[PDB]
Amino acid sequence: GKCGPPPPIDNGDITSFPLSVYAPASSVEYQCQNLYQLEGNKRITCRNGQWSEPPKCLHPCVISREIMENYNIALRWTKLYSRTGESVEFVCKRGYRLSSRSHTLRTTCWDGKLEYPTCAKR
Amino acid sequence: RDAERLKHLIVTPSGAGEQNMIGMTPTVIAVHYLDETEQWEKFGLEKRQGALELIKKGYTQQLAFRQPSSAFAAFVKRAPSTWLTAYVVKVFSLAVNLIAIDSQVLCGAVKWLILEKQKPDGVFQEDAPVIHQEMIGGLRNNNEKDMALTAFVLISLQEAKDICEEQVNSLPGSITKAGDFLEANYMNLQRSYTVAIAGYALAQMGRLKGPLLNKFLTTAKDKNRWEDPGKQLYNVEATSYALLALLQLKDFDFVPPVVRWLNEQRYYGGGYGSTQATFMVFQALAQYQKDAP
Ligand SMILES: CC(=O)N[C@H]1[C@H](O[C@@H]2[C@H](O[C@]3(C(=O)O)C[C@H](O)[C@@H](NC(C)=O)[C@H]([C@H](O)[C@H](O)CO)O3)[C@@H](O)[C@H](O[C@H]3[C@H](O)[C@@H](O)[C@H](O)O[C@@H]3CO)O[C@@H]2CO)O[C@H](CO)[C@H](O)[C@@H]1O[C@@H]1O[C@H](CO)[C@H](O)[C@H](O)[C@H]1O
Repeated sequence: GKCGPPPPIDNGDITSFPLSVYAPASSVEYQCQNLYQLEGNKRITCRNGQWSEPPKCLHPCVISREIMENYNIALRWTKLYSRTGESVEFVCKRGYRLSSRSHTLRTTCWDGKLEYPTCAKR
Repeated sequence: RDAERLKHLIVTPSGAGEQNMIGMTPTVIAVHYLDETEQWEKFGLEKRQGALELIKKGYTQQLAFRQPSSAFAAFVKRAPSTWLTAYVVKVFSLAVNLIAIDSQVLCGAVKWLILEKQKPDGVFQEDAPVIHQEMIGGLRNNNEKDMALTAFVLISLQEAKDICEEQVNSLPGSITKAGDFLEANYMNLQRSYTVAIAGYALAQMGRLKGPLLNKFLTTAKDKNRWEDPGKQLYNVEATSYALLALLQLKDFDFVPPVVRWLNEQRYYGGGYGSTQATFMVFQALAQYQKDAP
């Protein structure tokens, strides 16, 4: 009932060195790179000559000063990258107000997607 | 460059996690260079055995400063240095064909670098600078630091690739991502040092081309050196990286004046703050010798 090598994952690796072959009931653990959020079980186990589902590494988000300027917003406080699940709080630049269709000023990074709010001239 | 002018590079390493590498450096690269340029018979083939022993001693002493993470610092209780760990990887990689290097040490250090110290845009970051800033050559007090340190670490990763690729499968993606970052910002670089080091890093991946390749070449002074105002040792280092880039490109037309300039420096390594100059000039000239017709 042996397994072969554990699968690769993007932006991460296992915490041990990989082997050609693994005994049944063996397990290995994954770790994501810095600021990438591990989704799923970190541990996978060898059952019936098959590994359990490996995890994913959810992307963080880049915060763009260019987009902020384009959308007439700024950071409320003062961090160029945001974890999945972590939030960023913006404010309208002075003389501008939230657009009618605009996302909220407080916005959350999910797996590489960040929705910026947009403010328009008063 | 004649073995007798370089005999002083054979030395007993001592001191803690940084100084030990300061000492290991000249011996490692001296042996590498003398091997390639086959100078041992003249100089004294007896002496190679003693040199290899000094290199093994360096390696072994360095292992006392390997932390449980696989990273390195001057002391086991000091936070690990990104730069120092990458330097150890560079040195141990070039020494794998001189002495026995435990692949778990080497590839462990590589994996730490990838999993802990790379940022999402590919940048490598230092959170615990080395104490002996003189050992880091032209990276010292460089304002283009993200690019310079990202290149340095990336070169180390590339030099470890053959050895660690299989045991560390995050390596190729990490290498690619750092390359992205370097490629995206190379055109804005101002300092020759950075241009040279990042240039070699991109050339190793075959991503120094088009305008970047042209910026790299045109940044040279008189088609034979890369140099900035300041410590001359930084320019020797820079130019050594440039030569290595040229060898990666196989641009053997451009090479001969650069080698000449480096040769005309009559730089024989070893003094204060000479760790990077010494490693890089002899690495570069050794490679030139190996590759030249
Ligand atoms: C650090 C903190 O207090 N975090 C709590 C947070 O407070 C908000 C601001 O923090 C964040 C944020 O969540 O928006 C933390 C993020 O990691 C930062 N993102 C990045 C990419 O770096 C952002 C970002 O810096 C800003 O959004 C930029 O505009 O900030 C925090 O800085 C802010 O602090 C103010 C303070 O409110 C004010 O009184 C004082 O005068 O100035 C400070 C800044 O100088 O406060 C923000 C709240 O409006 O709020 C969240 C939920 O809204 C949590 O309370 C969070 O604490 C975490 O909560 C978790 C549970 O949900 C968990 O328990 C963690 O342990 C908590 O830290």
